[PDB]
Amino acid sequence: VQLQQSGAELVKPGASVKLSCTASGFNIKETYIHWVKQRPEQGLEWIGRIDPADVYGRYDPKFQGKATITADTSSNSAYLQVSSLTSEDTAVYYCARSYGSSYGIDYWGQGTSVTVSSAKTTPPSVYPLAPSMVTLGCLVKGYFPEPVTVTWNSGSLSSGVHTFPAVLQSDLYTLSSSVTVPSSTWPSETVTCNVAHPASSTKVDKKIVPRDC
Amino acid sequence: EVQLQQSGAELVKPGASVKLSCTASGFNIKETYIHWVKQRPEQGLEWIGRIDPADVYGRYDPKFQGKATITADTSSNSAYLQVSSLTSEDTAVYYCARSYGSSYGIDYWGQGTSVTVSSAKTTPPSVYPLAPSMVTLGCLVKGYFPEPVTVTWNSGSLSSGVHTFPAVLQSDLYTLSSSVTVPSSTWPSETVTCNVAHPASSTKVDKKIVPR
Amino acid sequence: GASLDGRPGDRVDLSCGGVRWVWAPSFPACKGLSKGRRPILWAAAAGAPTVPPLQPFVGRIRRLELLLSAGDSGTFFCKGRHEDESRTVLHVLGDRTYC
Amino acid sequence: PGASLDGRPGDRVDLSCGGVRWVWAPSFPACKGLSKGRRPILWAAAAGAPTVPPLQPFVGRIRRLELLLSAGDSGTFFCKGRHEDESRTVLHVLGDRT
Amino acid sequence: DIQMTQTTSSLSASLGDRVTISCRASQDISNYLNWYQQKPDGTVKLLIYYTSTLHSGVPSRFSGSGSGTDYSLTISNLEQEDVATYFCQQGYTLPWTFGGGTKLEIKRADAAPTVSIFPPSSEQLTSGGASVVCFLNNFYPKDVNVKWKIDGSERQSGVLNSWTDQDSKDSTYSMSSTLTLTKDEYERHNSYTCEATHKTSTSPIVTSFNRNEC
Amino acid sequence: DIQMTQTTSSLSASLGDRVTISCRASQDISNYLNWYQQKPDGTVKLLIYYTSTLHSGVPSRFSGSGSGTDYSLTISNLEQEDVATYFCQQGYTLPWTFGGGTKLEIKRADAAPTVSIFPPSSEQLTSGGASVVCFLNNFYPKDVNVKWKIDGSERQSGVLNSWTDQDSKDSTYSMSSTLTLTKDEYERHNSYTCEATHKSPIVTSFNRNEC
Ligand SMILES: *[C@@H]1O[C@H](CO[C@]2(C(=O)O)C[C@H](O)[C@@H](NC(C)=O)[C@H]([C@H](O)[C@H](O)CO)O2)[C@H](O)[C@H](O[C@@H]2O[C@H](CO)[C@H](O)[C@H](O)[C@H]2O)[C@H]1NC(C)=O
Ligand SMILES: *[C@@H]1O[C@H](CO[C@]2(C(=O)O)C[C@H](O)[C@@H](NC(C)=O)[C@H]([C@H](O)[C@H](O)CO)O2)[C@H](O)[C@H](O[C@@H]2O[C@H](CO)[C@H](O)[C@H](O)[C@H]2O)[C@H]1NC(C)=O
Repeated sequence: VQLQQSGAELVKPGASVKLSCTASGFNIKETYIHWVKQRPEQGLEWIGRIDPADVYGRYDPKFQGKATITADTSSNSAYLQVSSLTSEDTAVYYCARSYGSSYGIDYWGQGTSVTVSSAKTTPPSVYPLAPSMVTLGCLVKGYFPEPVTVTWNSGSLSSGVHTFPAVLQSDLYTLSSSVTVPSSTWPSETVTCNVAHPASSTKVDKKIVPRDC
Repeated sequence: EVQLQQSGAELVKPGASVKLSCTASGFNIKETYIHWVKQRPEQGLEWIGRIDPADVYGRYDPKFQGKATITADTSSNSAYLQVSSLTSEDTAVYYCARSYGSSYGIDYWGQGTSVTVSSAKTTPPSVYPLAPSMVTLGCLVKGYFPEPVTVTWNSGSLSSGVHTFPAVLQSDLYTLSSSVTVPSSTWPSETVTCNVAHPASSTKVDKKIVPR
Repeated sequence: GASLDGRPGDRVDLSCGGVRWVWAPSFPACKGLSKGRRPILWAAAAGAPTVPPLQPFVGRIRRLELLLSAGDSGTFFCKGRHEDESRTVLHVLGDRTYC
Repeated sequence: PGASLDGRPGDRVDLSCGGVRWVWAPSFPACKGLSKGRRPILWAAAAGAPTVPPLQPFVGRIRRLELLLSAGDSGTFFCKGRHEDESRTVLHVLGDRT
Repeated sequence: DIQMTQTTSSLSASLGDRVTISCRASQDISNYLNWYQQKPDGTVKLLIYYTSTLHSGVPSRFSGSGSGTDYSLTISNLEQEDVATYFCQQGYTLPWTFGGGTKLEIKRADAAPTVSIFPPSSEQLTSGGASVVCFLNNFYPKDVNVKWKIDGSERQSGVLNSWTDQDSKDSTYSMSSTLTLTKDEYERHNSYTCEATHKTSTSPIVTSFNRNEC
Repeated sequence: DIQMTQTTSSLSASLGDRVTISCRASQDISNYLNWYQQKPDGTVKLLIYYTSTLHSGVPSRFSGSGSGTDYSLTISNLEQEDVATYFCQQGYTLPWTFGGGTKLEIKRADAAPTVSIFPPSSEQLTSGGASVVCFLNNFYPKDVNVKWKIDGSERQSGVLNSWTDQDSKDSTYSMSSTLTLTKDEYERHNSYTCEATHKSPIVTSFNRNEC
């Protein structure tokens, strides 16, 4: 009884994007589908709702005409059609289910990230960072758009991981990660910073080696 | 015993107001609607208005524009028609009648109450005898006010042959003559008396028609 | 218009000249009721009163039979389509004003 | 201001009026509906034996009342004062069509 | 205010014939139309309530008809007690309205009048006035021109007539004409005639009176 | 529309205490307000719906109290897992409005940072660029004013910092600072170092040493 949100979209400014939300287990005909916009490091904004039987969903007047939610009962899925995109639209778009006024938005989808930028897709350039306990780093510079899945020693090194959030200078992204392992395990054991950019279909793996010359 | 007791005829000065009466015999007025009707001399009937005696407010025709106000008294088992600001257009006979509703009509009708609207004064009649095998002979009734005059012959016993002609108004005085046709063997043999009664002036004149 | 006056225990057949309507009277009384026009009969597939009033039948515009009783005094409307009304005045002999 | 609601059949929601002798009177979307406009259902209860709403005998109470929803109950609900004043609560029941 | 019109205001009919009183309404009366019979100076009776329905004790001869706007009253095998006026009356709406009426006259054979002239009594003459009376009795039809030639000379001044309604006995009208004069005028001229112009016979009916005093 | 206001936009609290989130409405919303939880980069959970009533599978420590126009969510027992932003929302009238929100931070003992400085990798140096990274792995509270010197000189230009959220594992904060320079600029200057001041200052070093 889950809500299947579509993969994150990178859209050029002014253009239109149609996002997807598929119902698992339950029948959409049995609830109202609601959509929510979440600006980066900001509050949620209710886009509008829809009774899947109607197929003429109600929207917030601040969004009226700009966003058009249309559901397909046959495929048991809803769609958010957003047009005339701006940088003010670069946000995460949640698709939720609701039983009514007196029940609220109960099941919330994972969220689809919409990046509104005239900038092009660029894979990252991973840079290893070698130096009691021992702290070690990994720098991921110059990638577009977000996100990047960063793991340590094929995710087997869960304890001691610290993944910092991405920083945009000018349509360029940069994030670094730090792992704290005992001075006994390094340089004895292999330590690989596993970086994954789904957007560019890359999965780069840079082994942290003790620096020399 | 279903009887509707109408009040005696009234002579009223123009501009004044008259309150006519109607009393219920046997039946309780609470059980019917009371309706009043106007009848202009030698003319059609005009529905004035009705009343549910259980209520104060009677409903009337717009022609009787606030002049006529029917008000019934349940306690005395009697209804009343009060008609204000009188005119010569009001000199008529006023009927009181009981009705059980739209699908029944006015079933029992009152005798009527005559209202005469005139600035004229009450005047007793001046009876004049009119003498000339069958013979005709009559009697004149000149200048009486107001109507009616009960004219009978030889103390009402001589019913067969009677002809009472209706009253003629002339400079606010009435004139009616009546004629009897008796066999030439009965006259001048028998006594013939033209009996006149004026209820209005409380007179009852009797003039023996004598050969001239 | 139509203006009627009857007695309790009588019966009066009343109709319209309608355009599938709704009979909707207001009564100058309050025998458990309140001020305002209360619809008493509506068309459907076979018109019936159901639970507020229980003395009117239907001859089967539309014609009804009504048993007067005490307090049915009021204006009976025959509201059709787009304010296509057909009012009938009704007055029963009597004033029940005792609490 | 205004109150706009959405529910589903078998649910029950409270309706009221801040602007208070009154009368509740709603109109429901005509398609697959016998009547085509605003229709009265309740009038303020007098000091006798009063109850019963005509087109929906499932509204319990003062005219600050609860409504159990089912087929066709989607429409705007008006609570009316003595003169002009009306408090409207819009309502939408899930899956309202043929 | 809904109006009621009777197509005719007077209807002459032979005994035992079939007659109808028609009534046209301004609105649909929906059978709420009643009939009334007001006898001459007699009481006014409710004949037939709610169109075809008859009032208790009303004879079968009376029949009520009509629907919608035009309703009728019908009387079969006519009687000599049916000489009265009949009124239509609506009750559909509250300004209850009556029709104008239709006086029902009974037809009969042409009767010549019994013309009788009377001199002014020596009673009236003391009161400074004089009156000549001419009684024309038991005649048919209704119209008869009276003529008062004082000493042959045409007198159109101060002549006042009076007719009685259809009698129950032999159903004949009677008329009375009064020529009122001042004591002196009547005492001035001798001959006083009274001529009836009725269509029973080839000639007019002439009666006379010549005053005798010297 | 019915603008929703949450008196405070951040609330710090120690474990085993009771806290309250207040929400005032633009008009009486006849108890048609629900409460939401959004975990850091986690899903959004409906906590309370229609004011008081708990949502299925939501713990009892969560209490939804509410007047006609003034609504207040209360977390009675403080758990580390409760580090998340909470939102109120009205369903009374159709443009449903989501409030500003209140981030719930955890109060704990003041920890000193694990300051580690990293020199630019010989990989990045081929790309005609250089980047110095200084970390502060485990500390508390949130604010830490970093200042780093290269041979003593103050460098404020081209400095970009990044902070992680408070983990629901050890209840600590972490910060990353990146000093990006052109290959030539980093080759001209030697002995780069990062210092940190948190409520003696913690000073770290990375001299241009041969290897
Ligand atoms: C009230 O009206 C009913 C008609 O109600 C019905 C119908 O058959 O038309 C009854 C159904 O239960 C109802 N269904 C529901 C659940 O609402 C249907 C209706 O068609 C649907 O709403 C829509 O399709 O409505 C009766 O006319 C009834 O009058 C009584 O009928 C009797 C028949 O044998 C008998 O003649 C009684 O004398 C008569 O009063 C009326 N209710 C009452 C209590 O009078
Ligand atoms: C409509 O009626 C109710 C009463 O309903 C009941 C009852 O007494 O609870 C419902 C029962 O199912 C029903 N049947 C049986 C077998 O008990 C009975 C039935 O009518 C009697 O048995 C017959 O004697 O009736 C209320 O009167 C209600 O009035 C409202 O009550 C409120 C209470 O908080 C408040 O006082 C309101 O002012 C008042 O109007 C009435 N409903 C409405 C909306 O008017």
